[PDB]
Amino acid sequence: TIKEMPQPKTFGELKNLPLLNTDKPVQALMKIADELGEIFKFEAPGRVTRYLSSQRLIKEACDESRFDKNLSQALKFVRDFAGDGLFTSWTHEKNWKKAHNILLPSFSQQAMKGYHAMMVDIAVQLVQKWERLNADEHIEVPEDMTRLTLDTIGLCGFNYRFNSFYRDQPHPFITSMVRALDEAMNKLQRANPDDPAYDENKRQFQEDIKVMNDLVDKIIADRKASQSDDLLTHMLNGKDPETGEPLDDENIRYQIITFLIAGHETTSGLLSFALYFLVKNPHVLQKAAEEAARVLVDPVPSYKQVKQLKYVGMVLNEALRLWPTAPAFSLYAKEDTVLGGEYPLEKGDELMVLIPQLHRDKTIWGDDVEEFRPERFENPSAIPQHAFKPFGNGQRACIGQQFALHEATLVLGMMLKHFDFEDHTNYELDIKETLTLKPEGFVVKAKSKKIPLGGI
Ligand code: HEM
Ligand SMILES: CCCCCCCCCCCCCCCC(=O)NCC(=O)O
Repeated sequence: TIKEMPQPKTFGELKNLPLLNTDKPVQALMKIADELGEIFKFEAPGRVTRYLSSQRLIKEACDESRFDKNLSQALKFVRDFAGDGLFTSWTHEKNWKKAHNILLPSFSQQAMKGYHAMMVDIAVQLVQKWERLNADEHIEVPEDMTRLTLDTIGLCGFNYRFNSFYRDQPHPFITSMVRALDEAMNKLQRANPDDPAYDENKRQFQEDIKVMNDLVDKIIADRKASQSDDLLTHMLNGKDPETGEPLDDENIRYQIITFLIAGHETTSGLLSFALYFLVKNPHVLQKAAEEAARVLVDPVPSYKQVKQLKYVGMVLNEALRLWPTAPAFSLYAKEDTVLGGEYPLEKGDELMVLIPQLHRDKTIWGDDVEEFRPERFENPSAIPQHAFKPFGNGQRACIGQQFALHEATLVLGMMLKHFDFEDHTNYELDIKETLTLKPEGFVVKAKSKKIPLGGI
């Protein structure tokens, strides 16, 4: 028998919309899920969606024969600048499968081995920056992780140096990207987006989109005036084996913007949360540091050595369990269907997967879901299907998962090998939201173990 779906408090004609009028919407939705359960309806004028938090219902949502990727309102706003790039295209648009086929080779094992040296280049810059700090100084963690991740996707993917470690202020592309993501997030609660009160928001949004595109212009120009075989090489020259066609210029521009953003923001968040959890759990930090010291025996890490940092990998997966940095994904019903044998859906109905909640399902993980325990991932293959989804689902899953994890494992391994870390301010977790999640104001002090770093 069908069941009435729980729903949060309403605001008259605005329904639930005002619940999104907060600078921390995902965290607000997590609290609503804690109060209402595995599923709740969320209505706004002219639209409805249903938020899923349990593995038993999410496993159904992840059945590709019944549901396909949907562009949530957030992705529709991001599409204003990411167009039909891979992250914001519908599965049925020609450019999705075409770009997917052309770019998948850029994330093969062979490609990853080829990216390794450039990843080390930026990682060494991070380690040198910290080695060079004076006794009285400290590290702004998310800031430096963003310097590291943006520079890494820039160099490995486009042979372009953002030179973020040569700047004391965030890189211009970052300032505009963050403002654009913040606008998309703030636009979620706007009942009347065309009210003149938002003209300055619109003007600033166009300005930020222009800055990102001006950068894309530079990357394209520098490649033209430059022999590489990287992500950009495939975007410019690769042919889809199905159609035999290469991407057109417009889509290429969207892919560059897409990869510069998806290719670093969430990885900066991951590294930031991983270091946060490590300093808050001394015993776990000790285990991870022991592995880094034992495994990374050379001046700089080799590809094989990074693959051997098992515990560091577990630490990263546990950080993704608690705070998956792209916290949700959306789906739509391909045909009428019944969810969990109790909730009838009509073709087209939308669902939102609240990843942080899925990852706190006590019926899967046990009651200690709030504890940071990397050991949960000792044998990742044994976790029930669809219980852990920080990288999305099926054919629309993250194309750069291995890239992100290789980069994060390498850098965290080097960090743990070279410094002892101190949470000198007893930092209180404050998670800033820009659709994606990242600690804000997280600072630490790093005391060098004075171990020489090898040449790049
Ligand atoms: C730990 C860091 C990362 C996390 C948590 C993450 C998470 C995700 C998630 C959840 C999706 C699916 C979104 C949806 O269904 O709406 C996704 C898609 C995607 N990600 Fe990642 N990602 C990460 C790093 C990266 C990196 C480093 C790259 C580029 C090298 C990347 C490129 C993409 C692209 C292009 C897609 C769209 C794939 C497609 O639909 O064809 N991601 N990612
Ligand atoms: C071009 C690359 C774009 C990368 C963007 C990555 C961001 C990931 C999205 C995280 C999910 C945001 C969720 C915001 C809260 C919410 O419930 N929104 C509902 C909605 O947008 O319809």
